Amino acid sequence: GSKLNVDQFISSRQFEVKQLQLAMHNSKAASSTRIFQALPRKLRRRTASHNVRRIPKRMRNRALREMRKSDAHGLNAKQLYKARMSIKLLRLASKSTSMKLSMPPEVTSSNCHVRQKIKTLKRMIKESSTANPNIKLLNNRMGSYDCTGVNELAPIPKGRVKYTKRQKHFAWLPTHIWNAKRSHMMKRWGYQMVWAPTQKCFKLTHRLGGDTCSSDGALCMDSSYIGTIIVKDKSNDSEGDFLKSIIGKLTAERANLRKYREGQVLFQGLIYSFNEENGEDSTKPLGPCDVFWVQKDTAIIRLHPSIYTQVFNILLQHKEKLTVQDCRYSLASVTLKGAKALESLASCLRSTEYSKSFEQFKMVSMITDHNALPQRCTFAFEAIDPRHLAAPKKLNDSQRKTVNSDDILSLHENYPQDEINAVFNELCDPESRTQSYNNQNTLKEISARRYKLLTATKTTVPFKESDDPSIPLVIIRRLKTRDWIVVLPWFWLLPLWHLLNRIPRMYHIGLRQFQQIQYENKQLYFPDDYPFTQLGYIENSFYKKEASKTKWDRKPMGKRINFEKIKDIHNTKLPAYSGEIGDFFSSDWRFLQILRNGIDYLQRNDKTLELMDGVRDINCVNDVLEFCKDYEAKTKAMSLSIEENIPVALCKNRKCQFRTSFSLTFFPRCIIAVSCTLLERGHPKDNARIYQVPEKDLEHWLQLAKGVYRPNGRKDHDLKIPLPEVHDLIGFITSGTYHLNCGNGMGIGFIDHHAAIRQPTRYVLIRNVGTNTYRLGEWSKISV
Amino acid sequence: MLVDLNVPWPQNSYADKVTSQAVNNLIKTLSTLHMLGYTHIAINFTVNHSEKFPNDVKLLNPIDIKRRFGELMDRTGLKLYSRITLIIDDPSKGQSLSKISQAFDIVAALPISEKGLTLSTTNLDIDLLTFQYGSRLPTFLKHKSICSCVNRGVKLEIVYGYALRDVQARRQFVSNVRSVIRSSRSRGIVIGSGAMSPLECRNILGVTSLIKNLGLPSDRCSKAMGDLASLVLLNGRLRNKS
Amino acid sequence: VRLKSRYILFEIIFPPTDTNVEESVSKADILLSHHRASPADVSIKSILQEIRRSLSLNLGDYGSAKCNSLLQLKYFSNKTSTGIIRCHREDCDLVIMALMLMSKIGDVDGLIVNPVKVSGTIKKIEQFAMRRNSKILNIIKCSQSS
Amino acid sequence: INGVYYNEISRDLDISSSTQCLRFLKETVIPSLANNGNNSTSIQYHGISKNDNIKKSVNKLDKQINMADRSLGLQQVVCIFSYGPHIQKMLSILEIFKKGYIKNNKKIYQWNKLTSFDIKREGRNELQEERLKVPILVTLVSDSEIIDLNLHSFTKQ
Amino acid sequence: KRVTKHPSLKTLTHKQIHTTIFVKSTTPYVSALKRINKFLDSVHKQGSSYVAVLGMGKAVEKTLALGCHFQDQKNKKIEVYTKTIEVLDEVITEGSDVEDDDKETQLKKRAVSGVELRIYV
RNA sequence: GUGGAACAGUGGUAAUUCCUACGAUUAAGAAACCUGUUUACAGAAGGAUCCCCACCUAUGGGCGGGUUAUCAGAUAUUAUCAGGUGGGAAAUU
RNA sequence: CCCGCUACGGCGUGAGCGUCAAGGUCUGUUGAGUGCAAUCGUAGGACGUCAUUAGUGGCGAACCCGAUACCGAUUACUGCUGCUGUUCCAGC
Repeated sequence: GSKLNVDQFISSRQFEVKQLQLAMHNSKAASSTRIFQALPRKLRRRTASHNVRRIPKRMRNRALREMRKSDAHGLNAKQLYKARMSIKLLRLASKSTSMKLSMPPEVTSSNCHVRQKIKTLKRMIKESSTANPNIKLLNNRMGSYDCTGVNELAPIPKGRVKYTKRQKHFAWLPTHIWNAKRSHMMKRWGYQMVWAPTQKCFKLTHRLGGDTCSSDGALCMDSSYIGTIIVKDKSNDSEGDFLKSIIGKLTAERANLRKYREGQVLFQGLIYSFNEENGEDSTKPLGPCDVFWVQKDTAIIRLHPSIYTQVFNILLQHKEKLTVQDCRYSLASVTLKGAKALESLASCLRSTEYSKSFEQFKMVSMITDHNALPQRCTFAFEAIDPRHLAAPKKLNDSQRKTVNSDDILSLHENYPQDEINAVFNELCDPESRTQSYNNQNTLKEISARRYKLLTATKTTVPFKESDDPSIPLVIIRRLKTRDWIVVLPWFWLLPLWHLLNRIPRMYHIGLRQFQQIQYENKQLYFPDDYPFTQLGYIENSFYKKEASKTKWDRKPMGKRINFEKIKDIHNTKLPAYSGEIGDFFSSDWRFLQILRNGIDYLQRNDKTLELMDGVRDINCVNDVLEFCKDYEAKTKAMSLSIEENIPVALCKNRKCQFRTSFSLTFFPRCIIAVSCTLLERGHPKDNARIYQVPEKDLEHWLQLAKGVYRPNGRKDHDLKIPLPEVHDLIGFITSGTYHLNCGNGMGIGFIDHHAAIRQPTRYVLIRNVGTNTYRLGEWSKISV
Repeated sequence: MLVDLNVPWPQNSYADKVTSQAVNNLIKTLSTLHMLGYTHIAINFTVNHSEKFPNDVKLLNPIDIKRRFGELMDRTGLKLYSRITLIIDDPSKGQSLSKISQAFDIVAALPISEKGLTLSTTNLDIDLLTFQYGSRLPTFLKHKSICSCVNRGVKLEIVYGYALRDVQARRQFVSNVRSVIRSSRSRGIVIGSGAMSPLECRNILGVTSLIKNLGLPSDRCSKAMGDLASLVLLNGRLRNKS
Repeated sequence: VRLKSRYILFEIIFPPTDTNVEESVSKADILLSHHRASPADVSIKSILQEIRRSLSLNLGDYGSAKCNSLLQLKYFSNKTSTGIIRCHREDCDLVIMALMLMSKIGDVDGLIVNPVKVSGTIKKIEQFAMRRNSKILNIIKCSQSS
Repeated sequence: INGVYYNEISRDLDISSSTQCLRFLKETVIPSLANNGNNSTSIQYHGISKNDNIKKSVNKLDKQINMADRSLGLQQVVCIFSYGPHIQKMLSILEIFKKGYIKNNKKIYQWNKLTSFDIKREGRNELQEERLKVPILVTLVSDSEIIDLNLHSFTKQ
Repeated sequence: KRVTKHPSLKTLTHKQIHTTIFVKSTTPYVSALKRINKFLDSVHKQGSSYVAVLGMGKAVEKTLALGCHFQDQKNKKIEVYTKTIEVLDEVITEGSDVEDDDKETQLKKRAVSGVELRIYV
């Protein structure tokens, strides 16, 4: 041991840091790994060891040299013709859909014969050879048609001859096989939509598509399942008198604004199903709705598919003057989300004419921001088929590197209503979308045109006003869900969709990922976060209860959590009752509303409430709880489909003044939607109980909110937590997931408005499933 | 953040004057404590019970944190607390607690007697109990005298600095510490470094392994070193201030 | 299939036992006074022969039999006096308590051993050691600039 | 607040008292970073508290950029400064002043400096003593591009 | 009068997004230290000179506290710039009984001064 | 033909039992390990009330200059922290 | 390729764009993501099974364990459930 100088010390330690870094890099280089493992974990290909074409071209030479260093069937007389029948059917189907003509209905139904299909495809070619008339002759080479049903619902689409009996029970997305190669889909409704990506993308979609600032990417959702109807007034060519009335009948006076007539912005809100038979009006909460208008009179309304069938049935009930237009297989939108989604979307499309909407969209595409733009951003134009490009390329002008809010206000002042609404009129009418397919080419044809440009003359195919299929294209902003949705015809979507993620910073969304996006932005979701409505309550309660009951009876005894014997749940443990509040599974709003009306009957009976000891005399809590258990035991035998139990309050508080016989459950209870954030340690889960702060213990929770902990220096909650009573419950968290954008726990709950006006402070405690701890938090109101 | 509360002051009697080498040795060993990493420092001083206590107010403490260590407190980034261990054997020339508790902060005791343990658990409102891990066990530890005293609030202290003294003393050290662990029911165990030289200081990772292999679990050891140490610090601080 | 063996980082610190020599009170100055240098006769085999003798005289034979199953010094350099000892996850307690009771080398006395980092992988221990040495360079640069 | 330190040296200041800390910034911090003796600069000092009127302080800054003599060839520098939660108000009285100057086809050359006080406080725990580091914004604005002050530690804007 | 606000323009490229932190008022101190330290660890992979720290309004002071930490204790060269920020706000102008959010929304600009703070490696 | 006991074969399904707390840093990523508390704003952007002096009018008041007090949702806290960590088979290819 | 100087191809900035090349890098990494390969230790409470002398004690395993992710099939073991086959024992 001997003292050294300062400079020699810092030089020796810096040389040691450099030596350790060089040794770590040398160990990482001497670790025997392939160049196949040199790819990122998103791009790793298992079949790249078989064929080299998955590997990047810079790396394929090393892959070839290391792969070199490392190193017509028996068919009977019947199944041969059975195999040749399919090959002949595919060949005749390709020639029939390619040459001139459309599809017969007998081949579409595919429930009679295959020899009749062969004879029909043989007969159509001969009829085209012998004569020009009597032919349903198409307008293009690729087999595209017009699946538009005027005044009736759209039937099962024709699709392809080979993949026809695969569409017998459920229909497909236009990107069905493409999404099927890259995602997990579930079969729930009549379509088959994506559920989750194959590679893990929880935190990935959370960071790139989320509300986080570090969102250097783009996320695309196939939202073709969202069904739209187009309504137009046939009675008068003048101003729309019945349109405002039918909007005020379908929705409330919440979405019938004069502002939405003037500024024509799409609005998403809550629709409720009306029913007027004779002098009586019954209103039930129906679900979400998207309303959009064209300057005064024509309207597109798009929403959830079962709700779409119900709204179409109610609209077909009263169809006296106005003409309805069902669009299930002729128009669909896809949803882009993120910071660079606008840049990739402007990269995917090009211009065919110098217009104002191109200039507005190209300036919007460069700012890389969403919420700084105003509420109305609905752009529409005519563009080229994106099969002309087939390459990831972006187009950006000089623009002198300047972005200010003054140019945004200048685009807000000047809005090209005429051309955008003309594109709207083109997409609503069935004749213009049919005229759009007048020059649709095959991939062989666009490859031949690219070869002609490579021979004559750059990576492009030029536009011709005579023989190129100019499409209508509409890109609009959706406000509360913070995402850009772009709508297009059915057979046009896939040439737009395939070129999207070939931009190297664009990934796809699943339905669980869309639920995560709606969970992150403090928003709401219809199959899960809407329990108040009829269909949401039915689907959520039935499916989650049956799934959880099958899982509970599926697990053996003594390995799962046992819900029957849990000690110390509430203070003063009530007799004939040892379990948790309601059923242990999915949210029992029936239990909550019967207990709320029981506490209301106790408050109407006396100024205070007693604790404990054909309908027996209600004087305390357990008489209400035994009636709850008896009603649950009765409804386990026969399912309930009579009425709802919990509506919302946010439409009732403003106007109806939330006003509420031997009755225990006839008049339902109204709720407001809240989002509570955890201030204490812990995270929430699904189906979580939501309780009041005690008034005797309010100062203790205020001291815990300010601060109290052991003198070590770190936070303490290992203390005697005072247990409140059973009837202090006010709500249910349906969606419980650890909120990564805040660093805490988020729970979407639904609390009573009378209970909300009881406490002067927003401090509300949460309790998980099968866990006997209480965690305080603070809620903010969800105005959705 | 860690608390080390058993560093001795190189003086035993008030008649002996501390030389200049002992002050420098204490500065070196406390800087060695800050070198390996500790937040709180509570230096200890030994007072015999047979010694006659002085009738003074500002002269009870020959430690002087303000004039000597007040510079190192500002430069290094730590603090010093004062504490007294009471070598009590027989009930004679004593029973005075109202004056020594106000000047100093933490009041500890060293019983080596059978009746001394009883008079320590009965009529001494002290913070920590210390046993002589260097010498032999006094009589025998039982659950009856320990459990009645730990539940009151007094903690039992283990000196891991006395183990690095001799070779023969290590056996009696282990035989005392394992007896304290089996009698303590693994609750009231505060550990401290009794180093007189800077060559005998260790870090948290070795001391945690030592107390883990001697018989205390990893939860109770680290939970003690944080919570019970910083709790008895505010016990002394509230006996001072309030 | 693999083996779950833990690595332990240790550093040799020399306490400045100088009773007649005065001392300077600072952070990076006492880091300079403790992180001085390793002596001349210090190698891998010398530290292994010393720690096996300490394991014998302190912990015994059968405890030394359990400890010496995978008792190896994987990386050590005398210029920085930091070393990495491989061990089992069960006897890691025994290895750290053997590192604590290291009193002196047979050639040079007056030294303490600081076990700093324990992990089941050596690559994260190297990443922690680079960051800890970077913080040491930060403290040195702060006291050197002012 | 137990004590206020600047550059690890004990000082007698109070954070709730604005006048004493502004005079300490004027008398001690700015001569420790800039020396007006060895050059030909005319430095006009101004501090901003959170109770100051914005329009009146900008109008005071409208007279300090043209206060010294133009015939002597002296470059005129305005040293505006604040500390802590007053700095934001300073920023308004900064940038609106820039809004009052760039419309006349002229330019402000700007130098920024960020230093700090270190204050000690007792915590919610008694043995835990907390340290808070209060930021100081010092901005030197001028119409000249090159100033002979020792401004190597600043930030050109 | 009911009025609501929107966030600010963030014109960023591929390389500017991974090296820029935007400090909120609810942003903790040690959280900001950890995030800017992770940005200093990843800026060699991003391959740029500085890490940007931007704040406006109430966060500005504690944003400057970030520049008070890494300049002295870690010897980092920082640059301090004062910028203007335009914010669009939706306000209601009075001109039945409708819901409070369903009224006439008019955009009004509002300027806030803010601080950019660049930290070198 | 029935009931009980034992064995064998196949089909379906499940596996850290679950919860709670703790495990050194102004050197602020050391319980073994990872991620997060980053779409910056207190309608404090010519902010509000108030002190003194001078001016004009009078039944109210306004302007200019100077220092500077109070206020920004629970009169508070700028420097803490949260969550997770193996499976039907991850072995076999 | 646009701006300024200079004018035969030139020079300086934009934290601008397009093409090409490089065993320079890929924690660009996944509600686990290591890469000489982490997935921990302990205490208390709830539940299940088995054995008790006073009432408690032991056990919650077997097989096995990522390295890009997905799904089908096969193999190793425990428990539950339905079917089938064999043996033994009776109600008349």
